[PDB]
Amino acid sequence: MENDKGQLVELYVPRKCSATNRIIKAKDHASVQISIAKVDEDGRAIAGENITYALSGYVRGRGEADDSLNRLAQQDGLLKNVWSYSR
Amino acid sequence: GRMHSSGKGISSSALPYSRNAPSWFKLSSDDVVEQIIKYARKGLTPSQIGVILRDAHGVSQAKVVTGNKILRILKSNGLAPEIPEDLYYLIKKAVSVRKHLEKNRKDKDSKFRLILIESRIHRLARYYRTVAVLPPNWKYESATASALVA
Amino acid sequence: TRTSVLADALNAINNAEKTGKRQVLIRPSSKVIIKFLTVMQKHGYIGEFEYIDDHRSGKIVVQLNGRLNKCGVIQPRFNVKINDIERWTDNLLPARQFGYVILTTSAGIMDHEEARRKHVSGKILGFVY
Amino acid sequence: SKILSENPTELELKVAQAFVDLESQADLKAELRPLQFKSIKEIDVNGGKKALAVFVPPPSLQAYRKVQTRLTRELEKKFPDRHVVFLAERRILPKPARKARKQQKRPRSRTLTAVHDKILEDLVFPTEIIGKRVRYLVGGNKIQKVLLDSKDSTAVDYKLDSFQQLYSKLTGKQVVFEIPGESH
Amino acid sequence: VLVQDLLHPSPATEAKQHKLKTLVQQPRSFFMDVKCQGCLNITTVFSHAQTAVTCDSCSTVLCTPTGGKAKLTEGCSFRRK
Amino acid sequence: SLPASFDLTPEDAKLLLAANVHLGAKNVQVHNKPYVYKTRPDGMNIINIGKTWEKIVLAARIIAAVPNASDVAVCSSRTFGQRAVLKFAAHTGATAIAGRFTPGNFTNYITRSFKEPRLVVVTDPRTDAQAIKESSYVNIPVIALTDMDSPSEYVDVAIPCNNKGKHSIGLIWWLLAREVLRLRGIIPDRTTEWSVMPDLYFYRDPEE
RNA sequence: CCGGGCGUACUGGACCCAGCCGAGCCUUUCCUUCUGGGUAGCCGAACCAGGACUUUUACUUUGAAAAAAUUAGAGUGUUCAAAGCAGGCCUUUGCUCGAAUAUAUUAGCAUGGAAUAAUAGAAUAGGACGUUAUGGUUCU
Ligand SMILES: [Mg+2]
Ligand SMILES: [Mg+2]
Ligand SMILES: [Mg+2]
Ligand SMILES: [Mg+2]
Ligand SMILES: [Mg+2]
Ligand SMILES: [Mg+2]
Ligand SMILES: [Mg+2]
Ligand SMILES: [Mg+2]
Ligand SMILES: [Zn+2]
Repeated sequence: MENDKGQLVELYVPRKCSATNRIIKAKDHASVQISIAKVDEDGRAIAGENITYALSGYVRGRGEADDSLNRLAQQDGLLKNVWSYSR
Repeated sequence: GRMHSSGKGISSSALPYSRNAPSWFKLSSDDVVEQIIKYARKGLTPSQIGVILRDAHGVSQAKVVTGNKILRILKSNGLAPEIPEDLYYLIKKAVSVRKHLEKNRKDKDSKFRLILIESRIHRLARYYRTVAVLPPNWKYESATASALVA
Repeated sequence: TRTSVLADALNAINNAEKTGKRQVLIRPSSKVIIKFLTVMQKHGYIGEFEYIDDHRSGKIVVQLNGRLNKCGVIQPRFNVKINDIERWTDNLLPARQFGYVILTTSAGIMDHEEARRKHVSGKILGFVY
Repeated sequence: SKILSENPTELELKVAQAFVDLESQADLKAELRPLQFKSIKEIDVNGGKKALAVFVPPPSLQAYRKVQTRLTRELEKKFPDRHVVFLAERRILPKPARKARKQQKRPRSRTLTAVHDKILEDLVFPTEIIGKRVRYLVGGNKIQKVLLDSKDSTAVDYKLDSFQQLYSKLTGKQVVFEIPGESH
Repeated sequence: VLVQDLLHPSPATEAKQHKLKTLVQQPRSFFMDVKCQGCLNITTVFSHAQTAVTCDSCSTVLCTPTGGKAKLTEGCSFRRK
Repeated sequence: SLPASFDLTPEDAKLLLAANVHLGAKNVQVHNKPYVYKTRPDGMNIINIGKTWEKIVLAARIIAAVPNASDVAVCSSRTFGQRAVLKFAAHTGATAIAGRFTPGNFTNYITRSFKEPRLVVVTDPRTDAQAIKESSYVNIPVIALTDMDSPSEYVDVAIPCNNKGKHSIGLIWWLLAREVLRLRGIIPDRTTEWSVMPDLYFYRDPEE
């Protein structure tokens, strides 16, 4: 959100859930931010270099967070043939 | 669902997606028609002809073979009954209940069921008059019902 | 019985979107449902949707992307004059800068902003934001 | 005489010349005397091939269907690098306007939806359609998908791409043919 | 399950569904070619037949109707068409 | 994606089946259905250990992303897992919580063992419900070793395994410790045999 | 895109990116017409003006109509204001802006459109076209 002259009058552009695209509120204390390390070709974890996902507290409360990570990580190559689109 | 009950059953037939005759079907559109007329003269209603066709002749649907529905073929050959089959069986059941009621006067359950059947007759007979299947002056009479079906 | 297939379709979409699902199955289909979905798709509130032909009224599978706050019908489809469109957008939309009231006009199904552009009005059909 | 049109083109004559040659073998001769066609529409498809559309009077369609499987195979031999299909010349009646003068009620077989579905059925004749789907892409365009039965698949399995462009030429809309139940 | 392919259900789970609850409803019944033991005559019989079908040659009942599928008599072999 | 050296090796697969890791509970909840390969005719559900292996690798990569190793908390209320979490903390530098979890350890900031972990790892969602519940109050992601009957509420990464096995618990913890050290570079490569034996991390009765 | 104090209105100049409101033509898609103009190009639409027919609505756009006063509202130093429809000019043997404009709304009228919701049609065919198809029976 910005005014007519173009300045971003918005403070706190919030984060969004990686699974459901809901806005994660400032006091949503059930929301987490998963940080997953990148691994080089030697099998070593690369220091300070991560793939990051965010989940709203709503998704975690229903117990669908585990199945959502299976899907999200498989699309990014972090996993193979563990989550199936067709059930 | 179930106009005259509290039931919610969904059992019915599920027509296949294919609207064409099966590849293994060899009878012609004519041979089915003469088969239908042959069975129609034995007194079968369109429901019973269709049951016999799939049960004993492999005719999955008369429409996918001949091109017309079964009642449409009978009406095209002057073999359509005067009373539609479903209205006939409702009146016949009402006749059976009314005959049972005069000998069992304390059967208040049969009196309740008879009202349902007759209410079902009037709704259906009223529809048939708007579509000009029945004459506009056609009326169901309980006294003279036995003549129509017996 | 089933008196409004559009109401059934939008209710299913709302229930799937509120529950975080990214897809929903709609039965039965119709022209009004498809043209209503196209308006939602045009403004980005839904993704691609797919029509399945079953030699019947049909079925639709819609992909949801989480941007949809609420879509709904207005039953009955009230007659709306051009001077009445402003009053309807005030009651149904969260703000004056986004959201759309869907109308059925003789020029076709369109949002309230497009209706002002082509200067047409019809019956109100629904909303989306 | 095989051509039901006045001033046939050279291609129509050549095709009718083939039609007066396949009855030489008596296995299929008792039926090629009455067979006639109205036009031969030909378009160019990618890959160096050319699509050949034989247009047939709709009442005569069921006679062609009895020998079409064989007849195409030899017609593809006589004309190499040609994909041969048989279509019936169905008539499309325009939707009446509100102010239009009253005519006879338009039968459904004459509607544009029925005819495009009908030519979509004549395109894949040896196989039968077991399902149709329509995708509505975010861009605005719409794509049909037609699913074909695996039975008699070998008659069309090397084409299908000719059908998609041919259907696009006739109607202007996009379709994609898929056979979900192949061996693969 | 929030994300799921509704357009391509697993064919195993698709077959356990009720006949009206598939993507496109489809009957699970079929037609059969019935060989009675006494003779050899093709007779097309519906799987869920409601009639006591008899073959043309000899007036012997081939099947008896039941609540669901018709029950073939002893010595009768069926082949799905 | 991932190098092929990270694939499930036959040696680890032999360990998982011999430790009865693949035995999942009789009744499976709807959220754990994708992890079931087939139901055994007695009633036990067979765990797709190929999926189990990949979740282990994914879980170890999240642990390796925490800068301070002590900020990772490993928990076990079951007696079968108490020895495993204590040795995991020793090898990896994590903070073990064996036995009773004092309610308020994450929310009550005046308790004795008041911790602020960036990540909580749980042996069983059912018997460690208290530890999982408070993590949902202070934005703590949860990795859990889940059986087919284990609840999946507020669990982000689920490791499908047998929670009610003496050897299953110890083996899964041993595998995580080895992989975390491999990513950190403590283990030189993915083929070198680790000095520690899976017998360590196994619960011992007072008899011995 | 020379903007000749963000200015930036004005406006020479867009060369229009895309977008938006249109109009026709072609895709199997044409007021069946009737009478001229009138005939120009083939071997009556080539646009008007004068006739002949027409499934019924609902809905929505636009227009005329819905008296003045009242309401909203433009202008105007009644000394301000409530009001009023006055008034202003170098001082006038007179010159001269005005007294707007919106709103009405069910019913009726004319009009564009044809989504939505109804309605009628070809089933014992007593169905449609033959523009110059062939006769017959009546009627003006
Ligand atoms: Mg029901
Ligand atoms: Mg009722
Ligand atoms: Mg039924
Ligand atoms: Mg968009
Ligand atoms: Mg309100
Ligand atoms: Mg708005
Ligand atoms: Mg929005
Ligand atoms: Mg011969
Ligand atoms: Zn026999």
